[PDB]
This record gives sequence, structure tokens and C-alpha cells, in this order.
Amino acid sequence: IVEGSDAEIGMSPWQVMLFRKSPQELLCGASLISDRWVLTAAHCLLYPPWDKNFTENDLLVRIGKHSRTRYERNIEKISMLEKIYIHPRYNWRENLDRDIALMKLKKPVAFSDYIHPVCLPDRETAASLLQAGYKGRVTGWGNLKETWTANVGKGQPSVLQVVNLPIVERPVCKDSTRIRITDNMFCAGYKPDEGKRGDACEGDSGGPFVMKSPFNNRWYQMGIVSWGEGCDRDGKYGFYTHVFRLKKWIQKVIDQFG
Amino acid sequence: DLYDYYP
Amino acid sequence: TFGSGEADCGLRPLFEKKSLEDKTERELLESY
Ligand SMILES: *C[C@@](*)(O)[C@H](CCCNC(N)=[NH2+])NC(=O)[C@@H]1CCCN1C(=O)[C@H](N)Cc1ccccc1
Ligand code: NA
Repeated sequence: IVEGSDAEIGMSPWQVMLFRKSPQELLCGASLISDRWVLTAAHCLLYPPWDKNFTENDLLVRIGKHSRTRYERNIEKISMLEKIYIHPRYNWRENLDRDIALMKLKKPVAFSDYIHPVCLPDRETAASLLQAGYKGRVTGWGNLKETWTANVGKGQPSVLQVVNLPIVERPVCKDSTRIRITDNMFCAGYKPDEGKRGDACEGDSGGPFVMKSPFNNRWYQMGIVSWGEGCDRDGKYGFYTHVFRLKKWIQKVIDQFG
Repeated sequence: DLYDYYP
Repeated sequence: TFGSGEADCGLRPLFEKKSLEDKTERELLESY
């Protein structure tokens, strides 16, 4: 996360960390949507141009963590993966269309003050909140800068980072990049004319873009950190997988596959 | 339309 | 069925359930 701040304790209790098991390496973010289902980005698990094809046994998740500078005994939890589902039309060849995956946990987690699931948007939340200029919130332990920067560094922070960023109108998203954008994506970030800065970056993939409903005061996961070009460049915007658009897939996997 | 590949 | 998730989803024990606001959530609401 670039130009974010340290999270308050319990501020993002749906935050999930996706680690490589051998050796232990933080790969991506993720989010908790029940005691046993975690959302992430497909590319965190499967990306053939890089010979990446992680199986259930390659990975583990950590939940309820605030700081990497401590084992948070009695608070943080771990699970191995029972099953991975990648969207069957995830487009790794071209543009990461449908950059979404579900992971089912071998050890369902007990909810606590630090561990709690996020909502998925209903139609009303999507229509009302997915508007240019409306801000959502992005969280992660990924890189602090695109490139090593004096007096900041680059790579992973100790404390979970948080940044609030406005949704950007589709034509501006489209015009910002030569990569082909689709309706299963949106973009967010400040424009050069707004002065404020901030973005996701490498390592934040799979983390949630959440918005708080003014109607019922619940948090809803609208996006998944998916891709960008650099981080926090002027005239560039982070790209997010559009959770609502892909929700019927999520529901079918959870409702039907067991 | 509203949802990807649905119905 | 799953729908939008479980009955208590999206309500944080240490914030919403205690009627406490986090330090930046007002920035979101002001954008709406
Ligand atoms: C895996 C994720 O951590 C990461 C998130 C990047 C977010 N960037 C910003 N500025 N918000 N995504 C990736 O690194 C993806 C995986 C494949 C390559 N990639 C990219 O973002 C490239 N920089 C651009 C790209 C390449 C191929 C297809 C789409 C985008
Ligand atoms: Na930018």
C-alpha cells in the first residue's frame, strides 16, 4: 500500500494473509467471507506466463494479524487449504479478466474481536456505491512504494496498511492504460488534479476494496486488488476485480460445490 | 448486462 | 444460500458493535 497509514487494531477483521509454505513467504492478501471461505485474486495462485500454479498443499493463510513484528499469540489463527477454485474464465493470457479465486479452509476459523467476515454487495449497494468519486478502502501488507525510496524503503511494512481511494469513471480508467479493461474490473485512485496520492502495489493482490454502506452501516467488499502499472504514478489508477459482477460465481461455488 | 455469465 | 453473506457480516466487533467510528471512515461517508 502506497501513502497509506497503519491500521487500527480490529479495523479490518476480514483481512487474510496468503503465504507460501516452503519457504514461508507472504505472497498476497485475501478476505474472509465466512468461517471457511476466503476470497483472493486468481493470479496469486495461477499465472502460467510465470510458471505459477500453486496447489492447496503449497499455501497457508493467517487470519487476525495486525503486526508482522510479533506472533500475536491467542489472537492470530492459521489454516491450511482444503480446496482452491479459480474462476473458469479467468483470462491470464491478456488482461487478468475475472481475477478472482476462492479458497476453502481445512480449519474453519472462530470469529473474535479480530476475526470477522465482510459482506458481499447486494444489487442496491452496488448501484448506490459504485459511483465515480465515492471512496472505498484498500488494505494490505504489500509494497510501500513502486521502487525503493529514501527514508521509506519499499517492501513489506510491519503493520497492516490502509488507504482510502476514490472510484474513477470508466472512460478515465480506459484512457489511462493500453491494457484492455472489461466490465469485470473497475479502477480507483486520485487524479493528478486532486493532489492526494495513494494506491495498492505489488503484494497487495487479493486484498479487499471495501465500502461502508450509509444505509445499514455494514462494510461491503466491492473489489479485489488485481493489477496496475507501477504504483502511485500520476495518471495511472489501480485496478480491482468487480466483486458484484462475479458474485453469482462466488455463490454457486459456495452453495453448490459443498 | 448486470452479472457476468448469469443466468 | 450464501446471498450477501452471513447475518452479522460487515459489522466490526470493535467499531460498529460498540458504536465507535474508526479514524478515517468519515472520509468515506463524506464522499458519498
Ligand atoms: C499480484 C498482485 O499483487 C498485483 C497487484 C498490483 C497492483 N498495482 C497497483 N498499482 N494497484 N498484480 C500483478 O502484479 C499482476 C499480475 C500479473 C502482472 N500484474 C500486473 O499488475 C502488471 N504490472 C500489469 C499487467 C500484466 C498482465 C496483465 C495485466 C496487468
Ligand atoms: Na495514480
